[PDB]
Amino acid sequence: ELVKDVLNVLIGVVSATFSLPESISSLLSEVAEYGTCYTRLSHFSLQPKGLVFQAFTSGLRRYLQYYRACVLSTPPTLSLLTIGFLFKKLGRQLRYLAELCGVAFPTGVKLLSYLYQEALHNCSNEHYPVLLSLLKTSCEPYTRFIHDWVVFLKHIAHDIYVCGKTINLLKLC
Amino acid sequence: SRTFLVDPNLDLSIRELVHRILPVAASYSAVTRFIEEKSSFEYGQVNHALAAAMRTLVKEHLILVSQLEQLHRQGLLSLQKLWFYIQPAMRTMDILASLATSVDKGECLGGSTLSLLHDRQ
Amino acid sequence: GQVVFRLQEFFMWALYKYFISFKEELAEIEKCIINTTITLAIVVDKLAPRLSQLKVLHKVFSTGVAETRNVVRASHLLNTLYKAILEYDEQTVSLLFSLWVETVRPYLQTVDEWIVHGTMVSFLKPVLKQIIMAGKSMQLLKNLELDDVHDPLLAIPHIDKQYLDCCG
Amino acid sequence: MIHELLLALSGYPGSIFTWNKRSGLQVSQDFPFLHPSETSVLNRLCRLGTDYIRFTEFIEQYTLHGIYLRAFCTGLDSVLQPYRQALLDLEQEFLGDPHLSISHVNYFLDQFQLLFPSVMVVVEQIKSQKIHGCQILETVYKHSCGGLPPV
Repeated sequence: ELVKDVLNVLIGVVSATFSLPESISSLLSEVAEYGTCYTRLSHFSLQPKGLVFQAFTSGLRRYLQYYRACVLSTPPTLSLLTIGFLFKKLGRQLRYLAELCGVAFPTGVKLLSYLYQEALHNCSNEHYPVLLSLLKTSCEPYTRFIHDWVVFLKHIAHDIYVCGKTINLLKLC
Repeated sequence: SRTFLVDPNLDLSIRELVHRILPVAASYSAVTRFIEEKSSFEYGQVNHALAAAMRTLVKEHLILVSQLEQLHRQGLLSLQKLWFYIQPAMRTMDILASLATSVDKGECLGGSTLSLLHDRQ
Repeated sequence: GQVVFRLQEFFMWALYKYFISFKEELAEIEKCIINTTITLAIVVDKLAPRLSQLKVLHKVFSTGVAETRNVVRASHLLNTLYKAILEYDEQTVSLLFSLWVETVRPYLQTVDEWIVHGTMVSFLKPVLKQIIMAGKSMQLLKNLELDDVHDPLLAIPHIDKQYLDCCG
Repeated sequence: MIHELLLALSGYPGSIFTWNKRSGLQVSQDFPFLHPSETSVLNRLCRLGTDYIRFTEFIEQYTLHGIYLRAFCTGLDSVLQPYRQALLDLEQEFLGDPHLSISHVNYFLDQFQLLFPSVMVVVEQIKSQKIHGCQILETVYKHSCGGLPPV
């Protein structure tokens, strides 16, 4: 039936024709190469250097599971062509996430601001929520640091540096 | 530190996924042995209450295996569906299997077991 | 076949809509062929009320294909129908009428759109002056269901009182 | 051959339905099993497949840049959804009774055959004039005042 073969590539498990007429191979490659980035993510976002990089790494797995949740849910056994069309409006988005990561990569504030400029660059398109949900959790630990003392316009840059040391100085008094 | 054996003649499309589920069992066979040992009096009044509060989670891990078997009778439990259900357990039983191996490495009892819980969802 | 091949090579939404329904009758017959005796002289006489309706289109469309400006190709087409219907004044009339409404839908839209949003047929000549003087006057205002009224009149002034409000 | 065609109309070409980079989808030559009169209707049917392939190839390529081009393709798949869904259905009807011929399959497309052609030049004007920026929200609008109700 071959549908349980193609559907088991988005998960990463190898199959009889997936290693690691006759035109179906061209059709197969369009769903095949989708799988090669899914595996290329777990190899990249498996660890639990930088604290903000961990949260962004911890936010990514909050998304892939949904991609694993959508699959293995709707189709018991559907038409072969249905698979290619169903996973098009979603599959291409998976390949976009490869341009974002590597599959070097900044860290610290340099990353929390780089991901921000990816919003305005591609705001109105369908990539607004997914990037936002990442930025909304990729800045979670950084707020805590800011929650202690309590490019971008330098009129406030140097002020933040002193707005914290005062709080860290009153804590010892 | 437990090692497992699966099968000489099994589908390769299964064994690669089996080895993705076991790290919650091997990380469990080292917590249940930490409870049944560090409960001995000759370990202080801290290595005790650490083993008690480390037991309530084991109880909630036994309920999560019960609700899977009762859901297995209706056949609604495929192998692919399993790898997603235990994810809250693969993260918790990975934390405790790291404290129970770092409190016994350097023999700690008393305050030095309360420091390690202050440096270490 | 020539009548239907040329149309397929070629307002269309009305023509296209007619073909789907016509195709269903032909497709249905094919069912009774695979699953009663059927021969030539039977399928033809069964298709009499269709091969009749089709011959009309070969003459109605012939005047919509023999022609360059975009305003004369659309005026001369839309006027051919209203002339060809008065010749046929029943199933052939139901076709041309249902073919008419779906082709005058553009004008009835812009005419309304002009009203609310602000070489000559003597049919409307006795009142034409009251139209232009209302059309242009309406356009200078925004910068600062008529067919559904004529038909109810047949059951039991629409264009003039409307004008009087606009100029007023 | 039915399920063979319903894939050719999906974007997968094969031996019966060869693919050419310039012309488009078309039947290779005469086939003994089938009649020699059908070799035409298929060619009339492929004039639709060529549109979907040249569509999805452009949709994937994303080509020029700008969000208003990204969103245009993002929306361009939505209008193209009823085409796919109406194609999945054809297989179900053929799975029931095995007495349906290409005539009925050709008849089912009906609406898609008169829609793609008018929504083909809108893409061609973009890739041939480098329509960059918000100027798309007019080039698509100037063609939105068309007469064809479906368009």
